Formats: sequence, C-alpha cells, structure tokens
Amino acid sequence: TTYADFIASGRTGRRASIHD
Amino acid sequence: QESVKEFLAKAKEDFLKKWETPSQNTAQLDQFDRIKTLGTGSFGRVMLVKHKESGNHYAMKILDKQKVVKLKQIEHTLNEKRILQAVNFPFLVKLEFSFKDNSNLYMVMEYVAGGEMFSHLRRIGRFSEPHARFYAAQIVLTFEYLHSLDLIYRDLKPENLLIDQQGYIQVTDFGFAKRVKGRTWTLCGTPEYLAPEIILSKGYNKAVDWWALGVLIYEMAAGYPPFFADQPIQIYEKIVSGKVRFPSHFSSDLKDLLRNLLQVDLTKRFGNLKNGVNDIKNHKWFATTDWIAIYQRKVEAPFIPKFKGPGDTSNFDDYEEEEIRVSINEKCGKEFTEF
Ligand SMILES: Nc1ncnc2c1ncn2[C@@H]1O[C@H](COP(=O)(O)OP(=O)(O)O)[C@@H](O)[C@H]1O
Repeated sequence: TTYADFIASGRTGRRASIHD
Repeated sequence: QESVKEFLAKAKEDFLKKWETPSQNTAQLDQFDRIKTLGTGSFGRVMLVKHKESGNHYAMKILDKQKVVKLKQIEHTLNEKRILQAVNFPFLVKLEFSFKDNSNLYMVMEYVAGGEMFSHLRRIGRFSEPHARFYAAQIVLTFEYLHSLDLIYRDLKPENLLIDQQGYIQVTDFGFAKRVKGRTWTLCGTPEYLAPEIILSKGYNKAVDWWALGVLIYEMAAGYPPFFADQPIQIYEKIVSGKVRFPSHFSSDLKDLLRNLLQVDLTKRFGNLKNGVNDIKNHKWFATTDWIAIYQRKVEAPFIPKFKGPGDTSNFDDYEEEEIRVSINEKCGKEFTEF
C-alpha cells in the first residue's frame, strides 16, 4: 500500500527546507 | 460582501507603514531565561524562554550570524524579520521582540504551546476532511492576506503550522517569505511542497503558494504527501510529471479541488485565475465553510491540544541542547545593520 511505502521511506520525519 | 476589499485596503496601509519604518532593537538577551529547545530547522534553533520582568513565555528564534552568511541567507533573513514585524493576521504567529548581539540575531515570537501540526498529523495518521478543511480555510485566508501585500510565503508545511490553545493554526517561519511584484527565481522551500515551476527554474509567482496548499490539503487528508521518495531528486521527478493518485477515501469534491490546485498549468491553477482566491473559497469542498466565522475564530476547533501549564512543552519533541555563545567581537556588523 502507499501508506506502507511512505512509512518505510526515509522522509516521514520533520523535513528540512532547502536553499540550493 | 466586499468589506474584505476594504479590510485588505486598510490592512495594506497598516503593513506599509511598518514595512517602511521597521521596528528595531526592542529587547535584549539578558531579559530572558532560556529554558529548552522547541524545534529546529535548516538553521538556528527556537527556544522556549521566560521573560523576566513579565513572567511570560515566548519562543525565541536564534540565528548565528556566521551561519546565515555561510548559507547565503542574509537577504532572506532581513526579509523574514522585516516582514514579520509588519504583518498582522489572526493566523500568523506574532513577533513580540527582535534584537541582535555580536554573534546572533533574535526573533522572539509568541509561544504556541500546541505543537506542530506535523506531530499531531503523524501521530493520528491523517485528518478527516472536515478536520483538514478547518485548517485549510485558515491557510486560504492567510495567503489571501499575505498575497494582497505582495508577499510570497514559500514554506508551507505541517512543520511550520502550530496549533494554539483554541485549536487554531499559527503560521511560523517567514525565512523564505519575500515581498515581490512580478516573478522571482530562488530555488527554496521543502522538496515535497515545491511547485513544478520552481523546480524547472522558469521563474514563478504567488501561484506557488496555492500549489503548496494543494500538497498540504492532500497530506492532511491522506496522511502522506502526493509526491514522496527517499531522495529529493526522485521527488522532483514525480512533481514535474504531475501524475497524482488519490486515496480511495478521498471525496469527489476533495479530488476535484486537488486536481485544480495540483495543477501544473498556471493558466489553470486555482488561486491564479481571473476570480483568484474566490475560485477556492467557492469550491464545493468548502461549501460548509463559513469564511467570516473562521476569520473570527468562532468555529469550534475539531482538536484542542492538552494544556498543562504556561511553559509546558509536552506537545513538542525534545532536542539536543547547546550553549548560546556570544563573541566579544561583533560579527557581520554591516550586513545586518537594518535588523
Ligand atoms: N512561535 C512558536 N511557538 C512554538 N514553537 C515554535 C514557534 N516558532 C517555531 N517553533 C518551533 O521551532 C521550529 C523551527 O522554527 P523555524 O522558524 O522554522 O526556525 P528554523 O530556521 O530553525 O527552521 C518549528 O518547526 C517549531 O517546532
């Protein structure tokens, strides 16, 4: 499921902003 | 019902006065006792502090002047403070004081004890539509206000949305906020919330905030963002494609609204059309929404965080603390003169 794939990804925590 | 036009007109006069002659040096470090870190982002930290003379708690955003320069955020930091001190809206966090010393820049805001929407969202999993709708309406009105002052927010996300004692939203972090007429080009924001025109270095406008609102609404309702992957680069590929998929539980109204916000075609994106923000406000998904009531904070909040004291931080995660240093030598004096 999409939920499962999200939950198992490395971006479920607080996300940092970028400035690239 | 165009008192909103008059409302915005007076709101603009108010903003311009402060934008023209900004507040400065309204406090100093020793007037506060630093308690604990509430959160951190790309740079600097936000600490819960207690103001000695009054006894009130605040959230102090601390910025190391040297780190600001290294990351080339001078102009952005000056924008942040200049804009913050000039704005005034029911859903914008209040800047109470601001000042600087040899090493750092300080922006003292009102302390929003409810915590980030992020934590609640991840914990509960996802919000029901009425719940998400409640928050969405607040952002819609906030962007209408900011946009009317020629401001672009550029950093919408659950992490920057705080819940107050009444269960209403308080937008924080104007680190990327900018006052601009026309287009701009900075590649900034959070990967999952970037509009395709930002990624394609084409130049963009306020419309990017409306795309981000779509991402936000989707994430609140789904529990996960519309475009996600382990690496930002993979994320940009999905955003650029535009191909979106909606959870089975999404109502037809929600999906129609989302298809109009997560719209790659600027000539078609809601909020960026002839009728502007009214295309969103008048949408079927927002039919039950009483806009005036929301602005007046008279609608019952679907969620009211547990309040355990004026300086309670149980709604925030814990962070590794570190000493707030102040050099005996002034750093970047000329660069931050107007702060
Ligand atoms: N007014 C506030 N009240 C309570 N917590 C806050 C407040 N402002 C910020 N925070 C916390 O600090 C975090 C970072 O604030 P932000 O302006 O984004 O600073 P940074 O530049 O470190 O990202 C937020 O995500 C939040 O958890």
